[PDB]
Amino acid sequence: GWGVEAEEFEDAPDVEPLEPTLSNIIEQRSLKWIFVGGKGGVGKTTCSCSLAVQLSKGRESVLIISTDPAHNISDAFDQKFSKVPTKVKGYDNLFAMEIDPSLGVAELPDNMLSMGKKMMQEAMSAFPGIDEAMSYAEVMRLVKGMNFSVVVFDTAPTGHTLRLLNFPTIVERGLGRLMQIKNQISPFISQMCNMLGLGDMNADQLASKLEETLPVIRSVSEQFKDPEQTTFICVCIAEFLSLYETERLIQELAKCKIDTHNIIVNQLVFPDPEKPCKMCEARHKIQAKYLDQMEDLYEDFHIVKLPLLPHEVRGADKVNTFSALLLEPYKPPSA
Amino acid sequence: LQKDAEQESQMRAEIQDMKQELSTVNMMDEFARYARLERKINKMTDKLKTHVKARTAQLEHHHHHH
Repeated sequence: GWGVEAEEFEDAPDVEPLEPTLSNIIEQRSLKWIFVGGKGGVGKTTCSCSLAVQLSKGRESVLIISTDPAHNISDAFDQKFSKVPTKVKGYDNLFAMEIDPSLGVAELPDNMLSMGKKMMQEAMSAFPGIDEAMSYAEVMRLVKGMNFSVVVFDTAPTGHTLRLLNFPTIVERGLGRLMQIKNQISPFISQMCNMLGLGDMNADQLASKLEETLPVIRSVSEQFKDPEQTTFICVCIAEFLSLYETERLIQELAKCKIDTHNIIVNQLVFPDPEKPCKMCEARHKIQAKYLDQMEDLYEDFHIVKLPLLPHEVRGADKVNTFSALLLEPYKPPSA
Repeated sequence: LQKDAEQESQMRAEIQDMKQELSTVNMMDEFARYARLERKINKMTDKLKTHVKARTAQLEHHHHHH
């Protein structure tokens, strides 16, 4: 208000293209939610795993949540995983898990109360948007009560990741439907129990289930909009369709006020004078065209480049290799 | 003869000029120009839509009085 514009004093520094690394992620000690999305398959999964490995060195404990329907995370680490997080081989801090596409909340984490729960879940089925958000909320409540220093999401290349990023909004809007479903199931539960089973205790259950999870949901909502605590990382390849979907994703992230400032372009081919390949030269021509378009348009991002690894490279070693190329830019193959 | 009308007319005219320019851009060859222009269009459209919804709320306040 009273301060000088501060641009009078020393003119303006010149635009420096940001460093093609993810070190800005590491130095952000405040980050507790890191999403890794975009349209990618094995590359996106391996990138998220390499990010976790590098994060574990400077952090206290790191988690890996994979909502990708394909179980490529278990493949890459050379170790299988499941909903219960297990320690990764050779690392004390790393922990990882694999959530189902249905989020594994089909069974929530007497028999009359079980029937009432089954009635609730079945009625919620008729609203897949709200039910999906509730399953997101149960998962986030478990991971928050787990109390880890930072979590990395290997998200799905579909729009369900966008739903996950707006799950508190979906829950807040779906409160009316939830109360309606509760208001239609509770009297049947109470009537059935009293009239035929004497006990009325089952009616009191599920009352305080929504009285303490909601503050957690509101805190997560306030936490996602914070750039210091939440950031999105986009994975793509240097082709037109990938660039188009990337721009669409960034635009929808801006709409949701979810921050993103790191892009990963993988499967990049670099022609080598040794072992020539003409189709690699043509693919490089196309990649060069759209990577120039990216470096022009995305000057406000850290554009980390990753080369197409030879097909033989697999498992923890390609993870180890990527774990370095995300902090040191790859060197050209010109001997 | 009100500012909220003049503002909408100017915003709609500028959005239309931007859309006319975007029809010239090739999305594949000059993607950065296409994207930056589409971002400006979407921002100005969201601003116009918020202004229109505010005036619609004023109309509902008068037409269907509280």
